[PDB]
Amino acid sequence: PQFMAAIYGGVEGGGTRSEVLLVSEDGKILAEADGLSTNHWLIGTDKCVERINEMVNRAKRKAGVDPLVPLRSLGLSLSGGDQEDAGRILIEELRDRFPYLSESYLITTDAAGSIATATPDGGVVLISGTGSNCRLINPDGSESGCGGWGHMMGDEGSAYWIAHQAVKIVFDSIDNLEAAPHDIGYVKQAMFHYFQVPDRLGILTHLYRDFDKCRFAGFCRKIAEGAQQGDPLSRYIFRKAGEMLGRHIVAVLPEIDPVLFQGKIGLPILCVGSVWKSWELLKEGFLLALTQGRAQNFFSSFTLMKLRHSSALGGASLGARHIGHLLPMDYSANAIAFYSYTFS
Amino acid sequence: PQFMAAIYGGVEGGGTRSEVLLVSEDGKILAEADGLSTNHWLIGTDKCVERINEMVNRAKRKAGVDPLVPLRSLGLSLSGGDQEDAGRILIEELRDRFPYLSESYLITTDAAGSIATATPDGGVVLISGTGSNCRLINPDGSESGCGGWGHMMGDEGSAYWIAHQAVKIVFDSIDNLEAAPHDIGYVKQAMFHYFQVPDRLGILTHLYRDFDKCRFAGFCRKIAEGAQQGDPLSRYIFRKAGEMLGRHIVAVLPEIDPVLFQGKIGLPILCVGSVWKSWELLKEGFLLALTQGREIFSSFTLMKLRHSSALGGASLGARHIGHLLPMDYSANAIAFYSYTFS
Ligand SMILES: CC(=O)N[C@@H]1[C@@H](O)[C@H](O)[C@@H](CO)O[C@@H]1O
Ligand SMILES: CC(=O)N[C@@H]1[C@@H](O)[C@H](O)[C@@H](CO)O[C@@H]1O
Repeated sequence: PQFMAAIYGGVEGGGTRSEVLLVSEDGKILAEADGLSTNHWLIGTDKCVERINEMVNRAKRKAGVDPLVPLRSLGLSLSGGDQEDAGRILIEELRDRFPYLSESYLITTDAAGSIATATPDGGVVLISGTGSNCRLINPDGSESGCGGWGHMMGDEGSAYWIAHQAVKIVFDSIDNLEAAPHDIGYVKQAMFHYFQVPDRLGILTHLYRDFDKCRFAGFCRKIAEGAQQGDPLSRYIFRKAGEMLGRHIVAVLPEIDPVLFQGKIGLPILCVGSVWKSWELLKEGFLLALTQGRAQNFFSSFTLMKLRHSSALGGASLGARHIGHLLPMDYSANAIAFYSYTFS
Repeated sequence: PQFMAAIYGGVEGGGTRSEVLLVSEDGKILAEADGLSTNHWLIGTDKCVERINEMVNRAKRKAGVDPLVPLRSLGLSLSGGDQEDAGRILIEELRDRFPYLSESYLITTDAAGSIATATPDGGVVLISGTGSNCRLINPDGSESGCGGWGHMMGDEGSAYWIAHQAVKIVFDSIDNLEAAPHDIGYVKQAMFHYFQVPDRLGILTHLYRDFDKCRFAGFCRKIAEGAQQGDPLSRYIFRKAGEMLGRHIVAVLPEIDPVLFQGKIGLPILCVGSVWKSWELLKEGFLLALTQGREIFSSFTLMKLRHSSALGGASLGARHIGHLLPMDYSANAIAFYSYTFS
């Protein structure tokens, strides 16, 4: 069942990296492939177009799709996929340049694809990878958000933000502009080690002409490691990151349909992105923000969920709906709880 | 004496723009010209060299320098002019691409050129234009600084920082991430007006693919206007900018040679850049930060330049080849504010 039936593609295009899934008409994953970054705010639409085609074609060959056979549809769940202009252009260019790629296209957000992987009934996603974003889709389809503004205007509680906070705390400390809350020794040495430079002036080229958000944000690993090994400053930065992520939830709480709080699980919060691997370092800060953030109202508990498949699966489902097809989904298999908290 | 004596050039690398002065051996300004920004961190060394040549040549023509006659020396007081590699590369490229431009080159910082316009004896400069920077050169040649790290890692108290604080407070307020300290009404509407967009999503292209530090930092003008008109949020942001500028001076105090505190005017602080036009909005914040910091230096006097920082650049450029460029330092700067602590 490869050549007789429609094939539905999804691309998850948030953060360090993209992933394609190809799925059969009946919901069976036929192929997966990794791809490069597809954030148009950072790389422009032209490179996005090239990268999407290249990675989808690798997946097509894995699946054994015959040459020059288009996908039925392709759901692109991309960072910045809500921008009207960028979306129009991405699709025009894909069609013009690569006419055998797919018969139809849907452009949507990374966050939409994530929610759609886990539920058809509305939910909350909280992304923390190289960037951060909090998005709600209510059962009625009304939407709300906090954050998602990128490194130039937010990304609080992301790997970029953790990395930036560490470097900034070190710079200000050494400048005598502001005293660090804890000793900077471990973080300063880790900075010189990670960037392979001997001083602050050497760091600058990695902020300016040689800047790459993935390369800079990767410093967050050294902060996670320091925290794991008990460095006060590193623990503090992760606690503050946890707090910022919690504040994103607190921000959107007033717009959440009360039905979403009901049930044994309480409010489910879908947690997407690499920073959640360090949950234990975020936990104290996260709970401080939630307990401190929630007003006589709403919720007795919440449960943090993670995806068991790529958000590209949700993107495939959305892409199929876009042309009238219900892609079969096993929502129970697609996500699982990793933490639950009851306030009392 | 145009053809018979050596001509010394200086280039002030600003924020929004650059300026070149050509100066005779005897210290007389022969020409000046504006040019484009020459910050290598933002535009790269190739455009920097193209821009230096183009602007210096317009100056040469104004002065009546014959075609293909080099300057004797050219001092480039640029943002980031302390980076070894960039300095070396800039000079290599200029010599290679434009061999008639100048016989000799000095690459130094914007701050050093400013200081050298006002005094040969050591001083402190506090820059606030599109970016911010505090630098000290002591009498003995020892140096210290606070800030100057650009928009990705500081620039507190600059036009970029004021603009960015205003936009960030609006974004956070609307998101319910953080309550604004004062009502965002004026600043939100001014943001939509300045950027010509209807919503926050529309602002994003101006932060990313279409980002320009000078275009973004120009939003500061709307915040100055609002503050002039009495808007509490706008006033608050300028107060915090003042505090940040004060905190740069506080940061470097422990390194200042006590000799520089002595005398009728106390510590002279050279103030360079557009944001100082708004001194009256910065003042209470600046004073609070200085007063607090000194508790945890009897008086100070804020000075402004009366000639381009390119003049100091030319001076340093001439020194680089063994010539003492005559300078009227009393003519080159003037006091605009004085303060004696309790
Ligand atoms: C302006 C921009 O790039 N925003 C992205 C956002 O779209 C994405 O959802 C988030 C998570 O990867 O990272 C950034 O905040
Ligand atoms: C990394 C960078 O661009 N730093 C500049 C600094 O060189 C300059 O003196 C200041 C004033 O224009 O603006 C920024 O801080």
